[PDB]
Amino acid sequence: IVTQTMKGLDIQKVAGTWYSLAMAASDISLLDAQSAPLRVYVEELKPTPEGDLEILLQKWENGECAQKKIIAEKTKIPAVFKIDALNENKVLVLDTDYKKYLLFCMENSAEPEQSLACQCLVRTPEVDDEALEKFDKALKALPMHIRLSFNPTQLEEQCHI
Ligand SMILES: C=C1CC[C@H](O)C/C1=C\C=C1/CCC[C@]2(C)[C@@H]([C@H](C)CCCC(C)C)CC[C@@H]12
Ligand SMILES: C=C1CC[C@H](O)C/C1=C\C=C1\CCC[C@]2(C)[C@@H]([C@H](C)CCCC(C)C)CC[C@@H]12
Repeated sequence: IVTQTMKGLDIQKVAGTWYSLAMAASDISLLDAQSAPLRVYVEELKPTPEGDLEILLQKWENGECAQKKIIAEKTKIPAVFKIDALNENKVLVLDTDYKKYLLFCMENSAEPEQSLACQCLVRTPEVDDEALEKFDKALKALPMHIRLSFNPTQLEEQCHI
C-alpha cells in the first residue's frame, strides 16, 4: 500500500534512541485508546551486525506500560523488514536523515484493505516541525483516519503518560 521507501538506506545508521513524535493509522481503532493494538512507543532501534533490526518499544498492556522487544528481519529490500508475527507484517523505512528524524510504516500483508500505521520518529524530545512537515507530505497519498501527536513533556514519560 505504501510506495515511498527510502533509497540507499544504511540501516546501521538508525541505531540508538528515537522518540515517537507522531503516529497515524488507516483505522481509528488501531491508535484509539492507550491499549489500542498499534499504539506503540519506540524507545530504541537496534540493528544487528547480521543486518536485521531489533525494536525496543513501550506498549500499554493491562494497567501498566509494558516494555517490548521486537525483531524485524531484513529482506532483499534494504528498507523493508519483516517481523515474525502470527501473520506477515512488513516494516518500511520511507525516509530518514539519521541525525534528526525517521519515518516508517507498519503494513499488514493482507486484504481487502490491510491495516496501515506510520510514525514520525525523532532523536530528541522536541517537536521537530520539518520532520512533521515531511511526515504530513508522506501521509498525503495514504488512507489515514487517525493521526496523533505528542508534546515534549509526554515524550519524556513512559507510554507518553
Ligand atoms: C504485541 C501485542 C501486545 C499489545 C496489543 O494489545 C496486542 C499485540 C499483538 C498484535 C501485533 C502482533 C505482532 C506485531 C505488532 C504489529 C507490534 C509491532 C512489532 C511494532 C512495529 C515496530 C516499529 C516500531 C518499528 C505492534 C502490535 C503487534
Ligand atoms: C482527518 C484525518 C485523520 C488524520 C489523518 O491524517 C487522515 C485524515 C483524513 C484524510 C486525508 C487522507 C490522506 C491525506 C490527508 C489530506 C493529510 C495530509 C498528510 C496533510 C498534508 C497536506 C494536504 C495539504 C495535502 C491531512 C488529511 C488527510
